[PDB]
Amino acid sequence: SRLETEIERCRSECQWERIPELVKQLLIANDDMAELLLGESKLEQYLKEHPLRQGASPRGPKPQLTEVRKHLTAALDRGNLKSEFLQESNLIMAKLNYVEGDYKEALNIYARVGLDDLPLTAVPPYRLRVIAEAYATKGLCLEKLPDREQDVITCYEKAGDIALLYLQEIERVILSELGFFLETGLQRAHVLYFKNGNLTRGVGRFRELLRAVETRTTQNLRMTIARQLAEILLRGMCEQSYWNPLEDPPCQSPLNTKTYTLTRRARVYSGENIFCPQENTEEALLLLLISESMANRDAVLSRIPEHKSDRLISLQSASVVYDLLTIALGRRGQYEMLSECLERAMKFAFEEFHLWYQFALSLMAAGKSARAVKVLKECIRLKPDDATIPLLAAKLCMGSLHWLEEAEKFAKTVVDVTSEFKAKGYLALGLTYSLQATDASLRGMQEVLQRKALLAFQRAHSLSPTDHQAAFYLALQLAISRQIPEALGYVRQALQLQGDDANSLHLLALLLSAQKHYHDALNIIDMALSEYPENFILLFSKVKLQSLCRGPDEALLTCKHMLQIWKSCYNGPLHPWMTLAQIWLHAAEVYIGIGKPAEATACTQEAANLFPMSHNVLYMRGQIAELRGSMDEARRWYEEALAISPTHVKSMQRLALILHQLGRYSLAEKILRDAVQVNSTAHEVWNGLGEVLQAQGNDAAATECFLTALELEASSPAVPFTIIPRVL
Amino acid sequence: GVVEEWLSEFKLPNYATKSSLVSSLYKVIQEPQSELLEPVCHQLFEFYRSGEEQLLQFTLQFLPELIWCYLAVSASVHSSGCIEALLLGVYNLEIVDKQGHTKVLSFTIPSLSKPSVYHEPSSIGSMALTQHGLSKVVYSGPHPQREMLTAQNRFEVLTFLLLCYNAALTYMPSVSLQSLCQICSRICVCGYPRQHVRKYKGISSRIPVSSGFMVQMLTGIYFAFYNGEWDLAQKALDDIIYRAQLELYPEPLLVANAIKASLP
Repeated sequence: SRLETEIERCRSECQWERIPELVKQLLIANDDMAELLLGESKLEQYLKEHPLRQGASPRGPKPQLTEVRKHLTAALDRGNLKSEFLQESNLIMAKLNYVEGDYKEALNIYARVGLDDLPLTAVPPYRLRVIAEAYATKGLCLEKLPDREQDVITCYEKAGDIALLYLQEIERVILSELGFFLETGLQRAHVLYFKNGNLTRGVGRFRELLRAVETRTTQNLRMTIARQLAEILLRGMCEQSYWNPLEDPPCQSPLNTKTYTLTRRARVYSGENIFCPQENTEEALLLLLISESMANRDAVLSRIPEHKSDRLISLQSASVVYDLLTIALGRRGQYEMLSECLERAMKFAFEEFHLWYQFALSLMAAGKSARAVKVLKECIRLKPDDATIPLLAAKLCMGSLHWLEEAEKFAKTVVDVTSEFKAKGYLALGLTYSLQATDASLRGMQEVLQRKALLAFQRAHSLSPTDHQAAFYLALQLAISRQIPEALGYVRQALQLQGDDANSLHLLALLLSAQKHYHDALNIIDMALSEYPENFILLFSKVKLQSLCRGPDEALLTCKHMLQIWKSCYNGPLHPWMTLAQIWLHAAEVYIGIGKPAEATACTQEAANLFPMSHNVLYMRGQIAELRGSMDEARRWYEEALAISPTHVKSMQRLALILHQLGRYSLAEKILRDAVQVNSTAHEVWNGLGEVLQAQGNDAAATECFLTALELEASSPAVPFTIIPRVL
Repeated sequence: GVVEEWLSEFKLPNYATKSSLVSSLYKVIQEPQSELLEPVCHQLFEFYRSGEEQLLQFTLQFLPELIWCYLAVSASVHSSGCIEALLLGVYNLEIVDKQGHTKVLSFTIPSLSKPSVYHEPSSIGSMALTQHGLSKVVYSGPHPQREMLTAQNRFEVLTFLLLCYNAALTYMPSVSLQSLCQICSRICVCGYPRQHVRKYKGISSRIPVSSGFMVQMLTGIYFAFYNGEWDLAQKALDDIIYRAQLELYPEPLLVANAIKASLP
């Protein structure tokens, strides 16, 4: 009675070290319990010594199995026990038949005993363990001989549900270690299902093994099954071939019918606060976030004092996981979360290159640029064999970060390392030199860097015959070099490559506005806007060309048209504010082109609302102050702008022209010299300085300045050529 | 032409079924140098017109042919310029024609701080207790329509007509991955020194396909690996890696490289 409650407390906990002491105690009554307890203690003791291996030979004769034969044939011989203990003795007898290599009589036993009539509610755990291993062993006996698929369904699906019932069971008891047959019944079912093409029941068994509550010994199984199920969610299934885990599979699917329904299953998740993923990508995301947590639980983190082969599998598995995360958040375009996930993945890689590099691309696709450059530095440290790394670092350093010195260094590290990549090496080195040429102070240094970028662009143009960027940015650096027909030739090479480009057609039209082909360039803008309507910069080109050969009416039409397009595409981000201000100021330039100061005052006031201290707005305000006959006010605003950007050119032009009017020839001399130092390629600087020289009498250099301005005017576009972006 | 007899004989769900039109497509409409493919494509629009998923899901299987020939010849020899508006009409009927509203795709992110169908956050320690839980994000929407296909949104339209194949993976046949992944294998390195190694014949022009098109074509290649098409998808994804490396698109090299480190 109570002795059965203490020994039952030892057997429900599966404690196999006190049982010979319990039968050493258990007393007077003649029983057959000692043979079953000692024999099961020697079979389980043999499993604690020598577990069973997959793909094993028919064993026998073994003296330990002869002992177990004595225990089982003794307990079955005398019969001083209950009937179910003799049933389980027949199950261990047929298990001995399976190990030794008996085929027909084993199936005779498993057809005779019967486990499905044995209940599942209020069952002691050791009964679930022996009987569950009898489900797995029973299916194995069904399979080691040549609907058998339905028998796999029976013994393996019942083995799975009742095995989960045993694991949740034993966690339920211990709160109040994995075996071979658990792996056989759990894995063999779905593995055979995908051997059969039974996709539907494969996913069904996956969701059955997953909707069960987590057992501490199934965490490996749950992680691996979340991995495999995530695989099949991403590589075989779509949203139309998807069904919720709370729902039913279809019957006529490219990827079977249920027979029975058990009396008891494991604890399945449900309720009101649960989340049910309504498409395959959400469910993969859940599976792999779980697999990410469990991936840190299973991590060794390369401790590696003397621990390597038990580490690399922990790394490779996580690699599969995060690769799947990359596909998941990738096809959905959620790259900031991807960067957070791989940033959680970065606890692994010490020298492991792939994690750093995927992490870098992850930071790069999500707009993070500075950290991306750091990570690319570390990726240079890891693998110097790749030019893509310093090439991307050069891309981000010449982009929004604007790190031209760094971009030079990374580009140098590209040049130190086929021609399709090194051509990009001199291309990034050339764009770097050009951006440095724009942002330099002296004339001589600017010309040095211009010749450097011109040389590098010639190099990248030679190294690649099929690059629209070598030809195009070569034509652009030559356009800044003012050599027009040559740049036109390279533009003919660019459109010769691709005739459907925005910047290529844009440079064609700007160069045709430099050679004063007005309706030709305007037609190039007509085509380029007929195919690229919402492009802003081509529309600005339409504004200027209409100011050339159309007049102010159609120009205002284009300006309000661009108001329609800005109000169309937007309501946000920063640069649309500047684009709108460009529209207001271009329209204001039209009203100035007529000579109407009030309308331009309104336009530049609406621009002024956007950016009040913008130097272009102050410059337009100064032009209006020129229109209203206030040279002092215009002088004031033109000094307003030259404290915003002292390197702005036109404000020095018209400011020092006011100084040429007001007789202060000294300041006009100085400021015009400094305007030469900033940008000597703007002609009106040389007009103003030449007229100060005419206000001084030095007519030799005066006519040299006027010839300067004339030739520069011969090399002048409508819009300055820096408007076409220098971006890789 | 046998298919000419088919069009002569055709012009209510029982009219769906057919493998004779695919074989007679192999022996009649293998050549694209015939301008009678246009109205029958509109007939394929008729199979697209109704809500029947059958006619769609096995008569939609020949449009990448006209994408490569019609669109490689058109968007670069004569060309008509009409089926861009047919595919654009399919785009409109995908973004709008479900009930009458535009389609706003948006999932919600899971969380380890949330009870869910697979786990519990309560009994676990203070790791996953505290992040924006139970919140929604938008990944495709909202997206207006387009009248006639131009070069600003030719690959946005192509991009979401490819997103139509991002929802109908399992229902595809193998031939769809064959032609779809061979043609999508050659579109990416078409104007580069990599097609010299591939020796894929056709026009030697660089096609300005965009980053999203490459991501949502990498999902398609990634479905093509696991239907026997191993080497073609492998070399194709390698070409995507090369194009992403020269073009410096981060995320396609991110994803595709994550594929390269995810194959046995």
